[PDB]
Amino acid sequence: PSALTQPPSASGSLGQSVTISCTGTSSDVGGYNYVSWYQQHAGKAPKVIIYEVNKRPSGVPDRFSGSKSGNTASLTVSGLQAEDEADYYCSSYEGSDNFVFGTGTKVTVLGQPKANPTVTLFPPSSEELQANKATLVCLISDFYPGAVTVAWKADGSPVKAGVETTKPSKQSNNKYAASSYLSLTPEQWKSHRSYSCQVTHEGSTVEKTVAPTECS
Amino acid sequence: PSALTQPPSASGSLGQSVTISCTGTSSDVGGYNYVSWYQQHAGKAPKVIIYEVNKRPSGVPDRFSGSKSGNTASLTVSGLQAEDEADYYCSSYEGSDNFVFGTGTKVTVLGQPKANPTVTLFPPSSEELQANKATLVCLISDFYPGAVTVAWKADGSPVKAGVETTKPSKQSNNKYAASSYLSLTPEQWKSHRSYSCQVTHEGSTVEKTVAPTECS
Repeated sequence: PSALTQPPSASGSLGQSVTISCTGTSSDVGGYNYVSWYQQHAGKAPKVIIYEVNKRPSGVPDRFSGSKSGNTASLTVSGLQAEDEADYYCSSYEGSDNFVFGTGTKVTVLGQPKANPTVTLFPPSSEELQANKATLVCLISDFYPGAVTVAWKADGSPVKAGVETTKPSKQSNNKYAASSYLSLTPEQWKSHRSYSCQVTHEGSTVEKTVAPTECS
Repeated sequence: PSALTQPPSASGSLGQSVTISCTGTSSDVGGYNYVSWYQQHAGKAPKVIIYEVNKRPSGVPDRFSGSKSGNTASLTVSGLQAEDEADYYCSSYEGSDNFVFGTGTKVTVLGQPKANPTVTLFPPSSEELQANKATLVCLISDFYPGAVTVAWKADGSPVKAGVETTKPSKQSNNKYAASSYLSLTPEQWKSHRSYSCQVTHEGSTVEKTVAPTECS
């Protein structure tokens, strides 16, 4: 093993830039010209973006660049898009057919506009009902940033059982998506007026409600 | 370009051997023997464990086996250790430059009993449809390990546009919960007989199918 010294961060801003470094050793960077950069998104596959110092795949946005000097190399993300929040990885060939990777860099964009969640309250599917279950979801969608709290209410005095909220996920847009379920029984469903979802994000709450009446 | 397909979740007690498959088609992966495997632990870098089908870099145990038939690579961890737990990706080089990655497997050393997901699909609420929004959401809960593949087909044909999964999360009960949605124009809701939400989790593939209704 041996992890090509990468800085552990690099905060830029939308239409500013970000350049990162991959610090090697004659073999790494310095030795051969086979230093390539990957762009790994939270819990997703790699995406090889820079390969071989200056070269760039059949479709990658040319705003990214490598700039090997000696034993260190640079990647240049100019004119930041929100998109570019990721962990860029570097690597270089080192003889013997072995390749060697560099620690990782979390690359971030400040100055992304904040967004309040879009709250969606589903009632139990008729189909579901037919089966005698009664699950309920609070789709908590497009928020920036991903710090949100969810609370469920049975017409008033809050619901605190059989609830399962998810940790926000990064999502196509560079915004989030969370989930919140309530496992009811059909009786329970049809034994309350309204079921609320109350969601708090940057000072701003949103409360959606459902009554046993999608129609019938 | 883009991707090779790998099964979402590997599982083995410990001592148990786990195989990982990576299949492609025609362009790139075929008479294309450049296929490398990458291991990857937590927040640490993708480390090549197999290269050119089956050459391991000897800093590597021999129980890491590489194998490739027709359109399908494989990787056998021949006697699992706790430290085998990780995300394993595959790579194939579409000559010149399409370093095409695989989707990734998540190798789990087994804690809980194995548990195949329970997928409840929800259709657009009445109100929702009043609001001139159209959104379906496929809830997936109670699954261990914390890996799945989700997919949407409109009238059987995969609906590519505008889907959004979440990564797994832990419930009070240690099993995971992931959410996948869709957004539509209500018209395009009512231009198809069905919509299928489709969750893969190691053998067990489950499909649900929602169909358009008008409360009146």
